[PDB]
Amino acid sequence: QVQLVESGGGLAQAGGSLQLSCAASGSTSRVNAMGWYRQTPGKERELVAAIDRSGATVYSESVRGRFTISKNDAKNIVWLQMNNLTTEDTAVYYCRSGVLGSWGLGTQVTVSS
Amino acid sequence: QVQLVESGGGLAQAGGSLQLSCAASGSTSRVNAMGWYRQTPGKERELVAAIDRSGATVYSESVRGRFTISKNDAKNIVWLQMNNLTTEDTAVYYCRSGVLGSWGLGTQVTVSS
Ligand SMILES: CCC(=O)N(c1ccccc1)C1CCN(CCc2ccccc2)CC1
Ligand SMILES: CCC(=O)N(c1ccccc1)C1CCN(CCc2ccccc2)CC1
Repeated sequence: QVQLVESGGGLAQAGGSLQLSCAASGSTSRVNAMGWYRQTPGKERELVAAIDRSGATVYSESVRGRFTISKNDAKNIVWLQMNNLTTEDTAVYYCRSGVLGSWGLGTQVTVSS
Repeated sequence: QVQLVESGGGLAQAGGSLQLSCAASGSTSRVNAMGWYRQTPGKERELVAAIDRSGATVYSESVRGRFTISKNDAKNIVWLQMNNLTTEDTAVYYCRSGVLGSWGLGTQVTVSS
């Protein structure tokens, strides 16, 4: 019952910037991860950036260093800042929510020397 | 109701390799993402690798290129292959499941020359 609304798309010139926004509404209290995906012409949809509740972020290799994901927790908004755009960035961009579950008990790894 | 069990931790020699496994049980039909996390002594727990149902993977900067996450869908197992271990990798490692939701309608971005 999460609802996601993406905005900010449009036309850019190569070397330009855009900022996308994703507004979540509905019952969002359990949502503790958010992601931006893109579908370039002809290709599989791919994760380009994600952010979790602790503020940790991860990016795909194709956008790492150029794109930045950030969030406004008080308004349930997630942003995608896209810098140094290329024609290879042309795509439909999608927002997606996630509910990350419980952890296991864990396993100790000890590296010596 | 999903239950996760991590195994395969132990003592590794500097520069050695380890393979961790995480077995999921319970009602797993909706689980469409899995992640490995680690908790270095004194520090926040951190994502190090994640995999989704389409086989896409993502890694933290600290492990990208050394660690590989893979899955056996038929047995509900995920694995973390850890190579060239150093003392900086000593930690408790945890598995975590996730349910990723619907996408939004998407927003077109078109970059020209
Ligand atoms: C990692 C993402 C994350 O954890 N969230 C998030 C989700 C989408 C977009 C931005 C952030 C939280 C979801 C729950 N909301 C709280 C409850 C609420 C309800 C209505 C208005 C304001 C707040 C805080 C942020
Ligand atoms: C990216 C993760 C993912 O999508 N999954 C997954 C989850 C945990 C660990 C490995 C993979 C699927 C979850 C549902 N199972 C299906 C049914 C079933 C039941 C009992 C035994 C075997 C299979 C297929 C794999």
